[PDB]
Amino acid sequence: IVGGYTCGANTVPYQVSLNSGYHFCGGSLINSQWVVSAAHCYKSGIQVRLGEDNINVVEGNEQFISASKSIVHPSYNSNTLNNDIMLIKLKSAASLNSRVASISLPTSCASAGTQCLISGWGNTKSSGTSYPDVLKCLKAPILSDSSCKSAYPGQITSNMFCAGYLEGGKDSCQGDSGGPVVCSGKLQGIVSWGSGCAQKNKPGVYTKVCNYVSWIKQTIASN
Ligand SMILES: NC(=[NH2+])N1CCCCC1
Ligand SMILES: [Ca+2]
Repeated sequence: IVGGYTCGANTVPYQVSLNSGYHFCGGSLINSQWVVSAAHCYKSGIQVRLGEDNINVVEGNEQFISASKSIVHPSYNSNTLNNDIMLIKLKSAASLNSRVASISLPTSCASAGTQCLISGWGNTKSSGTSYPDVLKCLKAPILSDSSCKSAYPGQITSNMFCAGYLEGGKDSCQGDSGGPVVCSGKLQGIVSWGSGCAQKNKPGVYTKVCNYVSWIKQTIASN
Protein backbone atom coordinates (compact mmCIF):
# COMPACT_ATOMS: atom_id res chain seq x y z
CA ILE A 1 0.00 0.00 0.00
CA VAL A 2 1.41 3.37 -1.10
CA GLY A 3 0.23 6.46 0.77
CA GLY A 4 -1.67 4.60 3.48
CA TYR A 5 -1.55 4.36 7.25
CA THR A 6 -0.69 1.68 9.79
CA CYS A 7 -3.96 -0.13 10.44
CA GLY A 8 -3.26 -1.21 14.01
CA ALA A 9 -2.91 -4.79 15.16
CA ASN A 10 -5.88 -7.00 14.35
CA THR A 11 -8.12 -4.10 13.31
CA VAL A 12 -8.77 -5.82 9.93
CA PRO A 13 -9.70 -9.24 11.31
CA TYR A 14 -10.61 -10.87 7.98
CA GLN A 15 -7.21 -10.12 6.39
CA VAL A 16 -5.03 -13.16 5.75
CA SER A 17 -1.46 -13.59 4.55
CA LEU A 18 -0.73 -16.39 2.08
CA ASN A 19 2.66 -17.90 2.88
CA SER A 20 4.86 -20.28 0.87
CA GLY A 21 7.96 -19.77 3.01
CA TYR A 22 7.37 -16.01 2.81
CA HIS A 23 4.35 -13.73 2.39
CA PHE A 24 3.34 -13.52 -1.26
CA CYS A 25 -0.32 -12.41 -1.43
CA GLY A 26 -3.24 -11.35 0.69
CA GLY A 27 -6.70 -12.87 0.98
CA SER A 28 -9.94 -12.57 2.93
CA LEU A 29 -11.57 -15.02 5.33
CA ILE A 30 -15.20 -15.53 4.26
CA ASN A 31 -16.16 -18.27 6.74
CA SER A 32 -14.31 -20.49 9.18
CA GLN A 33 -12.90 -22.76 6.46
CA TRP A 34 -12.62 -20.69 3.25
CA VAL A 35 -10.50 -17.84 1.95
CA VAL A 36 -10.94 -15.83 -1.22
CA SER A 37 -7.93 -14.40 -3.06
CA ALA A 38 -6.81 -13.55 -6.61
CA ALA A 39 -6.30 -16.33 -9.17
CA HIS A 40 -2.98 -14.76 -10.14
CA CYS A 41 -1.80 -15.65 -6.60
CA TYR A 42 -2.22 -19.39 -7.28
CA LYS A 43 0.56 -21.71 -6.27
CA SER A 44 0.88 -25.07 -4.62
CA GLY A 45 1.94 -25.37 -0.98
CA ILE A 46 0.00 -22.51 0.59
CA GLN A 47 -0.16 -21.93 4.34
CA VAL A 48 -2.84 -19.42 5.36
CA ARG A 49 -1.83 -17.11 8.20
CA LEU A 50 -4.70 -15.56 10.17
CA GLY A 51 -4.53 -13.07 13.02
CA GLU A 52 -1.35 -11.42 11.73
CA ASP A 53 -0.04 -7.93 12.27
CA ASN A 54 3.75 -8.14 12.08
CA ILE A 55 4.37 -11.00 9.62
CA ASN A 56 7.95 -11.47 10.91
CA VAL A 57 7.21 -11.72 14.66
CA VAL A 58 4.96 -14.15 16.55
CA GLU A 59 2.76 -11.79 18.57
CA GLY A 60 0.25 -14.28 19.98
CA ASN A 61 -2.98 -14.03 17.95
CA GLU A 62 -1.88 -15.99 14.88
CA GLN A 63 -3.43 -19.14 13.48
CA PHE A 64 -1.41 -20.97 10.81
CA ILE A 65 -3.48 -23.44 8.76
CA SER A 66 -2.48 -25.25 5.57
CA ALA A 67 -4.67 -25.25 2.48
CA SER A 68 -6.33 -28.52 1.52
CA LYS A 69 -7.70 -27.43 -1.87
CA SER A 70 -7.47 -24.41 -4.16
CA ILE A 71 -10.03 -23.61 -6.85
CA VAL A 72 -9.20 -21.03 -9.53
CA HIS A 73 -12.23 -19.57 -11.29
CA PRO A 74 -13.18 -21.71 -14.32
CA SER A 75 -12.86 -18.75 -16.70
CA TYR A 76 -9.71 -17.07 -15.33
CA ASN A 77 -7.61 -15.61 -18.15
CA SER A 78 -4.02 -14.91 -17.05
CA ASN A 79 -3.34 -12.66 -20.05
CA THR A 80 -6.22 -10.21 -19.43
CA LEU A 81 -6.76 -10.92 -15.71
CA ASN A 82 -10.47 -11.34 -16.33
CA ASN A 83 -12.06 -13.42 -13.55
CA ASP A 84 -9.08 -12.93 -11.20
CA ILE A 85 -10.52 -14.84 -8.24
CA MET A 86 -9.81 -18.10 -6.45
CA LEU A 87 -11.05 -19.96 -3.40
CA ILE A 88 -8.84 -21.74 -0.85
CA LYS A 89 -10.19 -24.33 1.59
CA LEU A 90 -8.42 -24.69 4.92
CA LYS A 91 -7.49 -28.14 6.26
CA SER A 92 -9.25 -27.31 9.54
CA ALA A 93 -11.63 -24.55 10.61
CA ALA A 94 -10.22 -21.39 12.06
CA SER A 95 -11.22 -20.35 15.57
CA LEU A 96 -13.20 -17.13 15.18
CA ASN A 97 -12.90 -14.34 17.74
CA SER A 98 -12.72 -10.52 17.75
CA ARG A 99 -9.30 -10.56 16.11
CA VAL A 100 -9.94 -13.34 13.54
CA ALA A 101 -13.31 -12.94 11.86
CA SER A 102 -14.99 -13.49 8.54
CA ILE A 103 -16.14 -10.75 6.16
CA SER A 104 -19.60 -10.89 4.61
CA LEU A 105 -20.17 -11.34 0.91
CA PRO A 106 -22.19 -8.60 -0.77
CA THR A 107 -25.83 -8.87 -1.67
CA SER A 108 -25.54 -5.95 -4.07
CA CYS A 109 -22.77 -4.33 -6.08
CA ALA A 110 -21.34 -1.09 -4.75
CA SER A 111 -21.70 2.15 -6.68
CA ALA A 112 -19.05 4.60 -7.78
CA GLY A 113 -18.34 7.11 -5.02
CA THR A 114 -18.57 4.56 -2.21
CA GLN A 115 -15.62 4.70 0.18
CA CYS A 116 -13.80 1.45 0.83
CA LEU A 117 -10.91 0.10 2.92
CA ILE A 118 -7.99 -1.64 1.16
CA SER A 119 -5.29 -3.38 3.19
CA GLY A 120 -2.09 -5.37 2.79
CA TRP A 121 1.60 -5.98 3.40
CA GLY A 122 2.74 -4.88 -0.08
CA ASN A 123 5.30 -2.36 -1.22
CA THR A 124 4.89 1.15 0.18
CA LYS A 125 6.85 3.00 -2.55
CA SER A 126 5.87 3.98 -6.10
CA SER A 127 9.53 4.20 -7.11
CA GLY A 128 11.80 1.68 -5.47
CA THR A 129 10.99 -0.89 -2.85
CA SER A 130 10.19 -0.98 0.85
CA TYR A 131 8.10 -3.75 2.30
CA PRO A 132 6.48 -3.21 5.67
CA ASP A 133 6.22 -5.82 8.28
CA VAL A 134 2.91 -4.57 9.72
CA LEU A 135 -0.44 -4.26 7.98
CA LYS A 136 -1.14 -1.04 6.06
CA CYS A 137 -4.54 0.46 5.25
CA LEU A 138 -5.93 2.86 2.67
CA LYS A 139 -9.34 4.48 2.36
CA ALA A 140 -10.28 5.01 -1.28
CA PRO A 141 -13.41 5.53 -3.37
CA ILE A 142 -14.74 3.40 -6.19
CA LEU A 143 -14.34 5.31 -9.46
CA SER A 144 -16.93 5.55 -12.20
CA ASP A 145 -16.76 2.94 -14.93
CA SER A 146 -16.28 5.72 -17.49
CA SER A 147 -13.20 7.06 -15.67
CA CYS A 148 -11.85 3.51 -15.27
CA LYS A 149 -12.27 2.71 -18.97
CA SER A 150 -10.72 6.04 -19.94
CA ALA A 151 -7.64 5.26 -17.82
CA TYR A 152 -7.22 1.75 -19.29
CA PRO A 153 -8.70 1.74 -22.80
CA GLY A 154 -9.63 -1.71 -24.03
CA GLN A 155 -8.73 -3.46 -20.77
CA ILE A 156 -11.66 -3.14 -18.32
CA THR A 157 -14.27 -5.89 -18.34
CA SER A 158 -17.60 -6.04 -16.50
CA ASN A 159 -15.78 -8.09 -13.83
CA MET A 160 -13.45 -5.23 -12.83
CA PHE A 161 -13.71 -1.85 -11.17
CA CYS A 162 -11.23 0.91 -10.47
CA ALA A 163 -10.68 2.45 -7.04
CA GLY A 164 -8.27 5.08 -5.83
CA TYR A 165 -7.18 8.52 -6.89
CA LEU A 166 -6.58 9.78 -10.41
CA GLU A 167 -4.12 12.34 -9.05
CA GLY A 168 -1.85 9.48 -7.91
CA GLY A 169 0.02 9.02 -4.65
CA LYS A 170 -2.28 6.48 -2.97
CA ASP A 171 -2.80 2.91 -4.25
CA SER A 172 -2.30 -0.75 -3.60
CA CYS A 173 0.98 -2.24 -4.86
CA GLN A 174 3.03 -5.43 -5.32
CA GLY A 175 2.40 -7.87 -2.48
CA ASP A 176 -1.12 -6.53 -1.82
CA SER A 177 -2.59 -8.76 -4.57
CA GLY A 178 -5.42 -10.98 -3.47
CA GLY A 179 -6.34 -8.78 -0.52
CA PRO A 180 -9.64 -7.20 0.38
CA VAL A 181 -11.54 -4.12 -0.68
CA VAL A 182 -14.30 -3.72 1.93
CA CYS A 183 -17.10 -1.18 1.57
CA SER A 184 -19.93 -0.78 4.09
CA GLY A 185 -18.88 -3.97 5.85
CA LYS A 186 -18.97 -6.20 2.75
CA LEU A 187 -16.24 -7.64 0.54
CA GLN A 188 -16.63 -5.82 -2.79
CA GLY A 189 -13.18 -6.22 -4.37
CA ILE A 190 -9.98 -8.21 -4.62
CA VAL A 191 -6.65 -6.46 -5.32
CA SER A 192 -5.90 -7.50 -8.92
CA TRP A 193 -3.79 -5.27 -11.20
CA GLY A 194 -2.68 -1.80 -12.24
CA SER A 195 0.12 -0.07 -14.12
CA GLY A 196 2.91 0.56 -11.63
CA CYS A 197 1.66 1.84 -8.27
CA ALA A 198 0.17 5.19 -7.37
CA GLN A 199 0.82 6.75 -10.78
CA LYS A 200 -1.24 9.65 -12.09
CA ASN A 201 -4.23 8.56 -14.19
CA LYS A 202 -3.55 4.85 -13.43
CA PRO A 203 -5.76 3.78 -10.52
CA GLY A 204 -5.87 0.29 -9.13
CA VAL A 205 -8.07 -2.33 -10.76
CA TYR A 206 -10.01 -4.77 -8.60
CA THR A 207 -12.01 -7.95 -9.19
CA LYS A 208 -15.74 -7.17 -8.83
CA VAL A 209 -16.78 -9.70 -6.16
CA CYS A 210 -20.53 -9.08 -6.46
CA ASN A 211 -20.46 -10.87 -9.85
CA TYR A 212 -19.12 -14.06 -8.23
CA VAL A 213 -21.34 -14.60 -5.19
CA SER A 214 -23.36 -17.40 -6.82
CA TRP A 215 -20.18 -19.25 -7.86
CA ILE A 216 -18.65 -18.80 -4.41
CA LYS A 217 -21.73 -20.09 -2.61
CA GLN A 218 -22.22 -23.08 -4.91
CA THR A 219 -18.54 -24.02 -4.75
CA ILE A 220 -18.40 -23.90 -0.94
CA ALA A 221 -21.61 -25.95 -0.69
CA SER A 222 -20.09 -28.85 -2.64
CA ASN A 223 -16.42 -28.89 -1.60
N1 LIG B 1 -3.10 -1.26 -7.64
C1 LIG B 1 -2.00 -1.53 -8.31
N2 LIG B 1 -1.36 -0.52 -8.85
N3 LIG B 1 -1.55 -2.78 -8.43
C2 LIG B 1 -2.26 -3.94 -7.88
C3 LIG B 1 -1.36 -4.86 -7.16
C4 LIG B 1 -0.20 -5.26 -8.03
C5 LIG B 1 0.52 -4.04 -8.55
C6 LIG B 1 -0.41 -3.13 -9.27
CA1 LIG C 1 2.95 -12.30 13.47
